[PDB]
Amino acid sequence: SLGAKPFGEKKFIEIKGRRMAYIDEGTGDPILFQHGNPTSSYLWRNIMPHCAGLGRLIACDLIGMGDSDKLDPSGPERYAYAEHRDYLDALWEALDLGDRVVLVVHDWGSALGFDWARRHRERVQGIAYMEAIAMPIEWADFPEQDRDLFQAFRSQAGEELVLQDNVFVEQVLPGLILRPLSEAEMAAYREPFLAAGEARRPTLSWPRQIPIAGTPADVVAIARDYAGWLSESPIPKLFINAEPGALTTGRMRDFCRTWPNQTEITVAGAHFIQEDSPDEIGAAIAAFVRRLRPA
Ligand SMILES: [Br-]
Ligand SMILES: [Br-]
Ligand SMILES: [Mg+2]
Ligand SMILES: [Mg+2]
Ligand SMILES: [Mg+2]
Repeated sequence: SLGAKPFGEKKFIEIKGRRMAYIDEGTGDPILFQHGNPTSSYLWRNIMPHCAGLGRLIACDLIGMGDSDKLDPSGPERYAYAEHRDYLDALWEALDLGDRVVLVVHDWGSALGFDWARRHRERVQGIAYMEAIAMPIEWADFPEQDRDLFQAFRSQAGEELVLQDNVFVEQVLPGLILRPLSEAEMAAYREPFLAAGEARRPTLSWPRQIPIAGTPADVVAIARDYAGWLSESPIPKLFINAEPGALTTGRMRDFCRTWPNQTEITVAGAHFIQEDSPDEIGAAIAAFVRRLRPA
């Protein structure tokens, strides 16, 4: 169902001097849920219950996000993709996941998840994805309604828009959920970014990392790598499509529909679809996991 209550309490692990937070409930092979920008593990709160009894349910908060520690010094060079991967790879190793991991990913969580699967293919039992960064794109592929704002985040205007005005959290997030959020839900997303300044840097560094029109070249190369691999991988996949959707539409959606060994369902939503159709999403992930883990 819908609801504002988190799925569980946060557990903490020390990673490279910083404490990272994650939800970890149940037992069995992992079903790893990874949020993107400007969210946290909270994004999956109404989806994880659907997998009760199917495995160890885990949802990690990326560095500087959710209840994971902020990095200091922080500035324009902090929280780039590579730095996030460095912290997340270490946390996932620390969690002792074994080799039958089912990844459930969204947004930057999909870029990080796809990248890790390419690099640990024998340990991935299945991949469920939605509103993902499935390949490098062009501005023409970006949702029309937010094109100017994302170009502004990528310009020097980004610091005022995000560090001072907190626009990713206050405008983009609610703007890409079809239903109105309650104060408790909005408070849960605002919490890590309440303080003006560098505390909000992760929500500004992330849009500056999207592989668009070949820039930044390093992330474009990384996405090109996992896109090519996923398109040829026999790993079971579940494509949770959205209507109207946002990022995984047009060319990117056509590309994803070519991936092999894939099941598809479509749910109502824009970008943060977990807030609009959690039960339909959770039920399909549960059906997928039951096929992968015949009891
Ligand atoms: Br972003
Ligand atoms: Br570049
Ligand atoms: Mg500490
Ligand atoms: Mg905090
Ligand atoms: Mg389009």
